[PDB]
Amino acid sequence: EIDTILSTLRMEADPSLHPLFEQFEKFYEEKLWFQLSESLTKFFDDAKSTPLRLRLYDNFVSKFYDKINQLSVVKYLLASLKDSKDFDESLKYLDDLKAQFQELDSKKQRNNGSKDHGDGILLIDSEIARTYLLKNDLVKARDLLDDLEKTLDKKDSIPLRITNSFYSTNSQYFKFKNDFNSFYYTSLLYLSTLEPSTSITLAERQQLAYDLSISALLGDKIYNFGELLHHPIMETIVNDSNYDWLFQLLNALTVGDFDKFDSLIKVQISKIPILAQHESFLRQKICLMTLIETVFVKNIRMLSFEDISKATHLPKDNVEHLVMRAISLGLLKGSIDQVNELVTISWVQPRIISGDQITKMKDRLVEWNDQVEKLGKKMEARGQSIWV
Amino acid sequence: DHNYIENMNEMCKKINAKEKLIGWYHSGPKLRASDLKINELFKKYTQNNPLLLIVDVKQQGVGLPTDA
Repeated sequence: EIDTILSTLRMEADPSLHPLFEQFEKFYEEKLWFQLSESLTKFFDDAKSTPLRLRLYDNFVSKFYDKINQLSVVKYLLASLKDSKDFDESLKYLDDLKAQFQELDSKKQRNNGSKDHGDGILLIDSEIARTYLLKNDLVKARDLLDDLEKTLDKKDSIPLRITNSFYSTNSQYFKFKNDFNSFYYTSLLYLSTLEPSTSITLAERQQLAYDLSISALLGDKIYNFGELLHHPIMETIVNDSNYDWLFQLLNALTVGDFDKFDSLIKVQISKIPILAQHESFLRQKICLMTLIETVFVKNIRMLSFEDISKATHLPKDNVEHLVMRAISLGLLKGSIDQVNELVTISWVQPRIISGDQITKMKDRLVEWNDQVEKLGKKMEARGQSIWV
Repeated sequence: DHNYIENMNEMCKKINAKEKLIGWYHSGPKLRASDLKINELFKKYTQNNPLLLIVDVKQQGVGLPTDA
């Protein structure tokens, strides 16, 4: 009796988790499928404590893949296989269920009940790729994710859960490959799409904030840090002093204080080996940010090469390499006149601004208020004889 | 015609994929009874809250011929 067999599934269960079993019973009795989904869905959530859930799934819920949301059913294989260190077993169940949906879809049509089976399929494939990243085998990770990405971006309407899985994996992949740019972007998307039904560890969120900070520090094309310093995840790691130097570092960086940063790196540069490598980057990136700011504040935007040299403490030959590279990343637009050694700087990129940097804007705007004060108030007097 | 929709849509997606189907519009200067009924239909082909705006084609009034 899969009812009573189910009751020896209940023998090893914490009886505190038992009261749902009766539900299952009557539900297996009444076969109100939505109610079952509720029941063994939340149950199963808490029965993550129980490997039993496998056979639970593997018995009648295996019978029951016909019933409920495919996101519902697939969540089960997810949390079930989560612990599993047998990867071929995971992939096994995965392509198994897949084949079952190839059947269901083969029979059924769009408005006829097979529409978002595609969704379950996609989600599956996502976690499959995850399994590979766990399996290493890192290439089929890549091609599976990439093949998935098209199918995604053509579908306009898809549940969020899938998307959180997709960026969830891509994050990991780039994290192995150590492409920092791509990692960073994928991350921020992942976070933005994160949902309450996804409960993730505070230790995790701390970590993710850390690796994200590093990425943006070592990222070639990442020059805007306002995203993270104001991003709600940084509030998790903010208070730990073991990391306080880190905010000293980014905070120092977006306000582009050359010397102070240059002090900061001296300590931690010995500490974190990943920082030991890529010191070159950090240096370039500083020179840039410094440049950007010294332009951004300046009333009329032009520079000699000397000015940049002293501001960035860069000998002036490179100064034109520094400017040209500042443009090719999109940070600046403008031109260089060597003959006179000027830099015109058409315009400078809008970038999220912290507190202190605002104040100067307040200033310049007070000036450009005053000029108008005097001009307008000065033009009635003259030509007072002409008004209407 | 939903077949006209799901036939055209993906024929847009082949062009600029980043423009996603949102909602519909009727240029009729004021609402109709079935409006609230059919928006419920468009909830099939989009995700969040299908947006219905009304373009004023007569222009005879003042500006903002749209209303969202």
